[PDB]
Amino acid sequence: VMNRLILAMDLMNRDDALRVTGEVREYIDTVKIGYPLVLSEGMDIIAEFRKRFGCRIIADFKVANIPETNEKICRATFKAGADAIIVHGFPGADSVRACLNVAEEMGREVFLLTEMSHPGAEMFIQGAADEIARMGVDLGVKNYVGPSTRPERLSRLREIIGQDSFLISPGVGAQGGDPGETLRFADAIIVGRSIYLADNPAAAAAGIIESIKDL
Amino acid sequence: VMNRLILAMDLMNRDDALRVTGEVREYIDTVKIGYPLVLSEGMDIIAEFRKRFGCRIIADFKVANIPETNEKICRATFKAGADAIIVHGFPGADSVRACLNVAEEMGREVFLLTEMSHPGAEMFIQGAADEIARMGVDLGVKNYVGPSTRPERLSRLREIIGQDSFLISPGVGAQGGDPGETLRFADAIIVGRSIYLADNPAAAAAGIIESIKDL
Repeated sequence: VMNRLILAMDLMNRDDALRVTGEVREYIDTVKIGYPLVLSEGMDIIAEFRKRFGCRIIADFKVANIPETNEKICRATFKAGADAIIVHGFPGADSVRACLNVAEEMGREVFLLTEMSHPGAEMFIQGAADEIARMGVDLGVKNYVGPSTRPERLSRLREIIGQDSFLISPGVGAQGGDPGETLRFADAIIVGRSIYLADNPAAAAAGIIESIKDL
Repeated sequence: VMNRLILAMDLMNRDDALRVTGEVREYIDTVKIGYPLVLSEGMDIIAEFRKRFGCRIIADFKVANIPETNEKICRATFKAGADAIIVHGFPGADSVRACLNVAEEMGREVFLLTEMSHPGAEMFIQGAADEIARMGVDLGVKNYVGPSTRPERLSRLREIIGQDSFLISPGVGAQGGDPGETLRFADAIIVGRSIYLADNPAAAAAGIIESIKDL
């Protein structure tokens, strides 16, 4: 992705989301849109963004339902124009395969979320994350999401998926993660509040990229 | 809930969803709406259903994000008129507490999903489900979701949460679960495809209710 930086656009009203994305567009080319924005303004916001900014859109829906429902959610998400969707691995392989089947039918991609970045991820997810990552490899998943807040876990994830897999990582900035350290293992970093709540989002994005370039 | 039966309305077309829900309204009073319908027709469908059918609406979003994001999703969901939202427990206690805080602020309810009903739930979720249920009790959760497809697990879940907690259960019909057996432990059963893909949804709902009444 451009500058290895993905904007997590979690503002909830269209005017603010459009203003901030437009202000930082010169520094990125991939925007992650999730339920805060889609449930507030509608799924049409995906195609509007894609067209307006000519960026790739990753739908952060972190799908975690039964196979049949996950299928329907993936189909609606790609029909809406998303280039990829993030899917939880903890519900198991059949739930993940349902998403991979729809992505294969629609020419899109699935990102598998393995371990989450917040504190509560240590309770149940962390203990299963290595096995969720290995399930991903066994299913042929090539795109993964791991935590910037725990670089030792991000390193172990990278170890399991290999160097050819693509790995993006949230938790940089607000949650405590560091851009440079995270980029030792991930291919791109996801950044939301550090940029979109900043007084000058473009300056915040530029400052992050400056540290990245130095790597 | 009326007749201990909740309709899972996962059709993706507004006209079909309104037709089927209207046909079975005399047998239920609680409709569960999830992302298949909301992402296809918009969040306004929740208020439309609530008004048109005068039914309670449970949002099956099975939220599984970090705390801050789960807060935003819950806020948007209750602003849309939902009476309750289903939240995954696997991401940990802070993620669940964020949802409980918004429900407290808005006068609504959270249902905690403990073990899922599909085959893949056996890989990672089942091993953590008893603890996820005990975490719910510790957080003061009073509404839970457990699997019709594994009544021995539903019994263990009921054992942990006590008789005062409200327990609803999906996987009846299409997934293989039985109404009567599931109602030995759950307070209400969720039914989707067995009713909404039936040639006569009202007759399908009626036949289920006749088996329930006889318990």
